[PDB]
Amino acid sequence: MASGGSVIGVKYNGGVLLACDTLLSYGSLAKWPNIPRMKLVGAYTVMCATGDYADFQEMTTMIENHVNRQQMYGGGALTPNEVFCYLQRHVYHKRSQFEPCLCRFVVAGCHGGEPFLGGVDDVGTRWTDDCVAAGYGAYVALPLLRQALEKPGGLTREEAIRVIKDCLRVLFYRECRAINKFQIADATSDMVSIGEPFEVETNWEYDGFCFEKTAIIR
Amino acid sequence: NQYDTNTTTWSPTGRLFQVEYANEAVNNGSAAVGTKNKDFVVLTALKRSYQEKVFKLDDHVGMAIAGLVADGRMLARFVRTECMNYRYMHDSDNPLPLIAEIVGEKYQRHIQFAGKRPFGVGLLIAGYDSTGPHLYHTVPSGDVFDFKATAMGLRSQAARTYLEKHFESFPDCGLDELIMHALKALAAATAELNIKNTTIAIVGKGTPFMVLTEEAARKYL
Repeated sequence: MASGGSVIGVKYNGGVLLACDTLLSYGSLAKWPNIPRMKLVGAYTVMCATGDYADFQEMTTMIENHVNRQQMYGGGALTPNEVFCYLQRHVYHKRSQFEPCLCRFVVAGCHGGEPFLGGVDDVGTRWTDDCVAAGYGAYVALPLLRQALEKPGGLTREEAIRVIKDCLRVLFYRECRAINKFQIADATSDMVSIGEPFEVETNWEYDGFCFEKTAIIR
Repeated sequence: NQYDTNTTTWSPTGRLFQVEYANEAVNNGSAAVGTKNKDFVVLTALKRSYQEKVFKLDDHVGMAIAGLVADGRMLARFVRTECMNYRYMHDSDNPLPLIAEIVGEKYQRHIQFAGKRPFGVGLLIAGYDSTGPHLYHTVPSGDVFDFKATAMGLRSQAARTYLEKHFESFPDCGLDELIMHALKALAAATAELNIKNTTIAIVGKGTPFMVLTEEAARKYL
């Protein structure tokens, strides 16, 4: 029961970012710290999930084969909107046979100069928005990203990267099953690229964290 | 003739006779025409006591038939069902090249096995998708042709002769001249054309597949 933690995404003026960490856990044990959890689908789309890794692998292998074959056999390249619809009907069908896909997905892409971002949960609920998250990202990160999207005009790429890193910083401080090693995917100009892993800067040296002040008996 | 009774018997010269005879059902149906320009497809048909010859298959696609009507209806129900499933799963129009392939494949299963009969019907399928307008003709042997203009049914050689003179000018034509070329081709396979014996149907850019009413068809007849 290898499992992945949080995923977060946000739209900016010209594209969309998706981020998560490179870790799979088994219960509390941090078992594999060097796992690429984001998967490219066709020409325009990337996906990630929180929860059971085996179910993420089965579902994404199946969708990737359908997309490559439909193109090879003469039925065109599926868009992010169509891929998302297809994913959601598969998750709902499995829920309806009492054999659920125990993951929560985030999907991002770019097609037609128009960015896409959406989530699907394990009973088949679906939504699209300017920011989306799964796992603890839904409690920790959405509040920060929703405040950054309040400014009128939208975010630049640089502002979007900066607020994404503040979110990853808080997940590392406050989510138990996490490591400080993340990747960012960028969908813009009708393609997706995945960056190299990086780490964020953290603060541990406040006066209020010192040995004397935190002592229980004085 | 010892080789003309079943679909599963090759003749000594490499022919399949039952499939040639099903193809005569089509050639004795009433005539139908199709044409296309850069962004539209037009179908016209002789429907004379009204007999249904044109059918909508989804928002973006329809067809005309010639030959056995009950086989026509069985194919219409199959393609309808396929287009509904595609839209359920993808939220978009079923691509026209995939419709033409599954139809071809369904005809062929009925010419290779003794417990099935060939379909005795020809279709002109017209539609509009993300790669533009398309016009396909399908026949009982299972072949599928992709056309700029064609005609099927009784005396459809005259209609085809007329279209061979004008078709190279159709890409530049507008929707009104394209409809007129389609009626003058159907006229060559023929009493004259009124609003009570002729169907006109259209599909294209910003236009869902539709059949003109008698009001709208007055403008051209």
